[PDB]
Amino acid sequence: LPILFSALEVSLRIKQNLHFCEAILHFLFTLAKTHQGAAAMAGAGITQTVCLPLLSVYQSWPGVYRLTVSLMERLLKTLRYNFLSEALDFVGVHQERILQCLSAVRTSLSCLEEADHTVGFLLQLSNFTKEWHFHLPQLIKDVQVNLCYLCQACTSLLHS
Amino acid sequence: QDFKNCFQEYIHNKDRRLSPTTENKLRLHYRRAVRASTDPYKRAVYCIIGRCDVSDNHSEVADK
Repeated sequence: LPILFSALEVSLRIKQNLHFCEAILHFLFTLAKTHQGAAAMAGAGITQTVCLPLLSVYQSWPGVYRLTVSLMERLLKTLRYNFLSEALDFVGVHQERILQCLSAVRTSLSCLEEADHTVGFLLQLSNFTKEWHFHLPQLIKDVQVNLCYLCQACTSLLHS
Repeated sequence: QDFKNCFQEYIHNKDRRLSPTTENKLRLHYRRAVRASTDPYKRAVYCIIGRCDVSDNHSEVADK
């Protein structure tokens, strides 16, 4: 994992080896099903590595981002308490992109999958709504608002 | 005013270290809280020390 994350950091920095990034991300997500696995994954500072460069991708690629979000959600589901801190950190970083994914569902299959992943991450985080509103008070509130909006959007798109 | 040793490093003391995370925590908090702050002095100073927010001319605090 040390050399791996060093590589991934380099890669996202230069924005290369997309297939490599995605495959490694999938391998990580598969390892993350395990308690000890995700435990070491955090112990690797997977956040400390990925969170910073991941801005570059938005500043396959969206597939890699989605897989990363999936790994984050699964990691929360695996070790909520000790990982909520880093989860909130990354979210505060990836907040704008999560909002964009939740909003794109109006205007596309890729928008759909991105919204689904952002929503799954938000769900995994919801189990700690206390600390969520505690640290990021604007976040949880704007989240509930837009979530009502998007549930309505889904209902309207589906009914007709 | 371990934050004191950190600042003594920042201003005067060179203070190289072993496997330390430096300027990572500054920029993160800065973008987390400082960037939105109304205090042009505080924001500009954080920008200077943390060497981020490149486009921030902070002109409200610098006019010449």
